[PDB]
Amino acid sequence: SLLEFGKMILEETGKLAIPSYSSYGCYCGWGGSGTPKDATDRCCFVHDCCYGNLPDCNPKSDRYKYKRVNGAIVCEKGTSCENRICECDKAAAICFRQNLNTYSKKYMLYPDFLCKGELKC
Ligand SMILES: CC(=O)Oc1ccccc1C(=O)O
Ligand SMILES: [Ca+2]
Repeated sequence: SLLEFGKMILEETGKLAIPSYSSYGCYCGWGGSGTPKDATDRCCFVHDCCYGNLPDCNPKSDRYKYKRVNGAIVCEKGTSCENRICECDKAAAICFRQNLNTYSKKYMLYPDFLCKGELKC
């Protein structure tokens, strides 16, 4: 759920999910169109696509458990949905940490009219 995802983000990047990753670019948060603006936005695109592969799961509200084996994120056994949601979130958190160096505040609160086109998952 968003509760675990937000915590994973904070632990990984030192940034709070809201508002650093909730209105960034075209895909981070409310958002599903246009060309991703930068690496971080591409992380969100992939994350959206990952959730899209789970039509009969509820990733926003279904809670999963994860532990940290030293630095590594390890998803603990749960239902099939919880397992797959956790893997989507883990990937996004790592993607965010890998691209922190290019995170740009100019993409915060990005207006919707600047998100143009389509990218197919
Ligand atoms: C669901 C929502 O509106 O906000 C979020 C978007 C991305 C990551 C975390 C959150 C959140 O609310 O915690
Ligand atoms: Ca989105």
